[PDB]
Amino acid sequence: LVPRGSHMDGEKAAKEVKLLLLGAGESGKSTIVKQMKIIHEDGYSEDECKQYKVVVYSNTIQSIIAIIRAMGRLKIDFGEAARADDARQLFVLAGSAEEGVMTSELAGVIKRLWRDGGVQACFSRSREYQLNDSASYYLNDLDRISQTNYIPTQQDVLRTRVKTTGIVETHFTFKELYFKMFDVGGQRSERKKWIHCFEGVTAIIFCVALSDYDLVLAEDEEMNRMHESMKLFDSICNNKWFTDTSIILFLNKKDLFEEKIKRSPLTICYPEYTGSNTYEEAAAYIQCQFEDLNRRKDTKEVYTHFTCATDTKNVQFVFDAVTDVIIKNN
Amino acid sequence: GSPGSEVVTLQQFLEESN
Ligand SMILES: Nc1nc2c(ncn2[C@@H]2O[C@H](COP(=O)(O)OP(=O)(O)O)[C@@H](O)[C@H]2O)c(=O)[nH]1
Repeated sequence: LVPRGSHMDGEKAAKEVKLLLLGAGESGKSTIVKQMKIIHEDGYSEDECKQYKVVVYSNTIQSIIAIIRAMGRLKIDFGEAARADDARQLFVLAGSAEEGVMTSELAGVIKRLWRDGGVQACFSRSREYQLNDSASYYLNDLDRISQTNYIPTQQDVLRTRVKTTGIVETHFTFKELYFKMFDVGGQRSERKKWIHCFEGVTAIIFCVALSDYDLVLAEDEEMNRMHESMKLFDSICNNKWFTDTSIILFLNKKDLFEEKIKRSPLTICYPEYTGSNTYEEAAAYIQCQFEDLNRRKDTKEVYTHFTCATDTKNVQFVFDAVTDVIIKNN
Repeated sequence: GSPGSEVVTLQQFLEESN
């Protein structure tokens, strides 16, 4: 009979790191949450992935519907008039996948529409109706995702878009630190919940969609998307709650920005910009636009990283560096 | 600084916090 050892086995309580995820809608917060699960937890099991099949189908249907309606508003004709019929069927069958089953009929409708020349002409003008950035991801792999045996891959789950109406808390561990991450997905909640969420914050991660720079101003806006993000970052960085908080800036969607800057001038977003329409200089300009909004004491600087939130290796690298920063400032 | 149960926007909360 060997007496059992200690229950702590020589370990002790893990130090807590409270992270606040902030940023405009579609900036990459949910993707960062999922990447934290993939990198520092166990990823997504097969059952969890199965639970996202309905979301994948809904995202795909909603994306193609957005494109068709945008054709309506922009006066873009179908490449072939028969597609009109398909369009009608799309709206008739749009609720048929809510049980995680995409019939061959709906799959064929979506395939024919996505292949049409007018639909593609409208897609190339996505900046004019702010089409979500995962539409083509699913619509170009329709064949794979439309199989009766389809199970969403990890990358598939990463690209899904789900409602984030409140403040959601997730946990992980890394370098013996216990991370409590709070995604502020919504614009409203109870005052006491705001207080509980902003209390004792170790660090903020603020996500910015770079590729938002060329989005057309919609009727529900008073300024363009990038400037809404800048205003939010201003209100956060200079609030009493965060006078001494470590502020990290994820200038995200750098891949889409790299592709867009080739053909869309940054002056669409910043009319005063006189620099070149090239990746590095335009990226530096946006970075300075955001960093100049920090009016805290000089010791309180902003830690900026360029990210592709959907790229697991890049997020792993960037978060490895952010953890070192947090340990330093600890 | 009304009651803790009043649903409020992030902007309103940041404002009253300052
Ligand atoms: N190509 C690319 N797509 C991204 C990136 N970040 C996010 N996306 C996608 O853009 C959509 C919105 O991102 P999401 O995390 O939901 O933003 P949130 O509303 O702040 O939570 C999602 O479909 C993401 O998969 C990126 O860095 N590069």
